[PDB]
Amino acid sequence: GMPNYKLTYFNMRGRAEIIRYIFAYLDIQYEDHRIEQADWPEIKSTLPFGKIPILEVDGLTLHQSLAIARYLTKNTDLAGNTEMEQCHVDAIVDTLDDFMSCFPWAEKKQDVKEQMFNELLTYNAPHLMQDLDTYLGGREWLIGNSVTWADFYWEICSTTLLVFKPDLLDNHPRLVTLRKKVQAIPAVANWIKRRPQTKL
Amino acid sequence: GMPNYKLTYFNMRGRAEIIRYIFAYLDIQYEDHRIEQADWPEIKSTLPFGKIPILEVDGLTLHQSLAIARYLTKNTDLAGNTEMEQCHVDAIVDTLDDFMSCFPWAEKKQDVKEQMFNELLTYNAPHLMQDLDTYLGGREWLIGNSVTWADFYWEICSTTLLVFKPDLLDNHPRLVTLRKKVQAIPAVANWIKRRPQTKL
Ligand SMILES: CC(C)(O)[C@H]1CC[C@H](NC(=O)c2ccc3nc(-c4ccccc4)cn3c2)CC1
Ligand SMILES: CC(C)(O)[C@H]1CC[C@H](NC(=O)c2ccc3nc(-c4ccccc4)cn3c2)CC1
Ligand SMILES: N[C@@H](CCC(=O)N[C@@H](CS)C(=O)NCC(=O)O)C(=O)O
Ligand SMILES: N[C@@H](CCC(=O)N[C@@H](CS)C(=O)NCC(=O)O)C(=O)O
Ligand SMILES: [Cl-]
Ligand SMILES: [Mg+2]
Ligand SMILES: [Mg+2]
Ligand code: NA
Ligand code: NA
Ligand code: NA
Repeated sequence: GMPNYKLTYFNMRGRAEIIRYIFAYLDIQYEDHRIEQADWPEIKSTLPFGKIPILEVDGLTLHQSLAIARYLTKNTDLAGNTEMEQCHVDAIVDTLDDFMSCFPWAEKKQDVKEQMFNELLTYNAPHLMQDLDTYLGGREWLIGNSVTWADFYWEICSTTLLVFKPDLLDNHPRLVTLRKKVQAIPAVANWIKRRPQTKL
Repeated sequence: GMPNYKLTYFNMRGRAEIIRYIFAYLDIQYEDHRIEQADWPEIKSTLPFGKIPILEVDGLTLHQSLAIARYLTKNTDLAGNTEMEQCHVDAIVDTLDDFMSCFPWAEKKQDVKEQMFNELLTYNAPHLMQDLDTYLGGREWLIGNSVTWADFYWEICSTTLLVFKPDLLDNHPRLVTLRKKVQAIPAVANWIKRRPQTKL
């Protein structure tokens, strides 16, 4: 039968949400294991590397959110439809992840953390939004003729950015339309209704 | 027909080197276009997301070094020998890239830059080296029974780290052995002999 899938991450959307969307879209059953921050050192001690999310697939522990997402979407409708499309999917996702990963999520000094979030959102985020809008143009989805997991990743990253900067897309209605289209995909809409509500 | 490839990056190994290794290994002819930092301000607006490397292929523009590397290795013996091993390849590459991407390559204040390079090399690089070494164990390659582009990426990243900290691997003979194996692969050895000599 199907594998036993167990996703481990914090009780946040964060870096695990892309995998959660993929499982929902593919209608694949999984255990959505959410740990408290206090229990990270114990979990970490059991892993080959030093980060979450990780995905157990039967007896195998996978790591790296995008490596996992790519694996789960291979040979599904969420992959790019062609080899080149798969390159473009990968590139857009890495561009989004690169930007999200610039935020000092783990900075313990709160004043330093807030200053850097504000700088990134005020002076850098608009340039990424403009690059993404130009890249999308008048097309329905970011890559090819149908939805890919890059579209999911756009909606996920932008949801978190909008928490901190609600007017991020005021000048980019086409990027708003794309978010709404992802959110209206039935399996995604259903997951959004039912998922734990967390800030991040 | 023979493909028309043009790689654009700075005159450094940097983030383009993985692509250069793959082109060498696959016997692919390409234009290795190297810009100087003084060319950057005028090239930036031509780039899809404001970053290099980019790769032009038969009139199309690709970006994101690892997206490009993955695209070039699909259907080659560098990709990973099973779908699950391709996931492992991808995860190792992202773990390496995540670490290299922590370094403040573009920091202006040189004292701030040096402090952070030293901190990362002292208190974070040892954990990565230990985790990689334990993952490799007694195996010949990082993933599977033959070389993959993750092994290439290990050698590339560690070569640069060793510029700053020559002693970094003195306690990890198995990781040194793996570097030397990559460096002796005929295509790689010959590329190393002929490539432009740059610090980074
Ligand atoms: C246990 C510990 C070491 O103290 C951890 C330190 C990191 C922290 N982590 C965050 O607080 C966080 C929250 C939200 C979030 N979202 C992204 C994101 C989203 C989409 C794409 C890429 C990245 C990264 N994030 C990190 C969680 C605790
Ligand atoms: C002109 C400008 C906008 O100011 C640029 C800002 C970035 C800087 N960039 C570096 O100076 C640099 C040097 C070496 C290097 N090596 C990696 C590396 C290597 C292996 C794997 C992943 C990353 C990244 N690097 C960046 C070059 C100038
Ligand atoms: N590129 C990795 C990044 C993973 C990552 O940074 N995870 C953070 C949680 S948001 C983590 O595990 N931090 C714990 C630590 O650094 O000890 C991925 O997407 O999986
Ligand atoms: N993850 C991207 C990162 C690309 C990147 O940041 N490249 C640097 C050159 S080392 C760049 O374009 N910097 C331009 C800038 O800092 O404004 C990739 O691997 O292609
Ligand atoms: Cl040769
Ligand atoms: Mg598809
Ligand atoms: Mg990355
Ligand atoms: Na990154
Ligand atoms: Na474009
Ligand atoms: Na909506």
